[PDB]
Amino acid sequence: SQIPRLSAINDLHKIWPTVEEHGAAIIESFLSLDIVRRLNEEVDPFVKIEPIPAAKTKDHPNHVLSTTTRLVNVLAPISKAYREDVLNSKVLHRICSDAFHVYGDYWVLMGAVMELAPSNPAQPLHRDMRFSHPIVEYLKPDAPATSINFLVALSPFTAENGATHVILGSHKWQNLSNVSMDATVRALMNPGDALLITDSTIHCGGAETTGTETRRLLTITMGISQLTPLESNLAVPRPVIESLTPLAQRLLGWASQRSAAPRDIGLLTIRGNSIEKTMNLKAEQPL
Ligand SMILES: CN1C(=O)c2ccccc2NC(=O)[C@H]1Cc1ccccc1
Ligand SMILES: O=C(O)CCC(=O)C(=O)O
Ligand SMILES: [Fe+3]
Repeated sequence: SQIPRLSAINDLHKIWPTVEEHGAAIIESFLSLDIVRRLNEEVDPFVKIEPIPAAKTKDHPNHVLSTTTRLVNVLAPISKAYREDVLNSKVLHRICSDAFHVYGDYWVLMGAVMELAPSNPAQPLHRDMRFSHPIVEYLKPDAPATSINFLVALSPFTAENGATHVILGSHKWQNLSNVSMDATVRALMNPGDALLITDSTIHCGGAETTGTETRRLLTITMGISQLTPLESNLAVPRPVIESLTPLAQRLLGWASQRSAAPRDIGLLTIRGNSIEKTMNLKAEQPL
């Protein structure tokens, strides 16, 4: 029983309901091949100079990822394609406003390119967020998902090169005795396709068995604005921020945020006024 594959345009309204039901879905052509090309070109060197996740020079080493994983986040200052095309993706936002309407505004918890070296082993089956947001474990099991993860293929995902594994329905599992690779299916994707899961979906990167291919993805963890992002844009240069749309600015923490509470008093406000209003933050200004 395989992962449901949906069209990004034809099937748009069906994507989140599918994920909310089965815990994963494949969005075909989530990003056009042109945007994939530009993303790749724009991140390439930063991937090449990224060290091992737990590198001794980092003051927040990542000990969980394998030393053959490279992860580069805070993509806005690196990539025009990301901060213009990806952050304003209309598919991304209809899915996110579908999934999060119960909670209110959403933003990027983390936008990151992961490239896995040849023969990178499968990851352990996991739920995301358990090394950053322990509060999530304390949610009632039927609480609506507070973050979701777009795993976007920047190169081909094949069974042989390590395409991600998911366990269908595992986002509703409380008893974990059922957990094992036996229960998984694969996300077979062309570049630009995206695998979409929730923070409860049990999944892992697969084993790279060709010993040659280098697999690369863009993982966009979108979450309610009530949860703190894994990454900071505080250091992104103001001229970059002001080149963006207001929507993009909000997604990066450069705007105030709102809950869905009918009388919402808002998040990250300043004496009752927004960040952008207070700071007179320009938008969509070219560089
Ligand atoms: C540790 N870890 C990340 O680094 C990560 C990377 C990209 C996007 C999300 C993300 N979030 C996480 O919670 C996890 C995923 C994980 C990976 C291997 C083993 C166990 C868990
Ligand atoms: O490598 C993959 O395909 C998935 C990686 C993943 O799920 C994670 O890093 O949390
Ligand atoms: Fe993961």
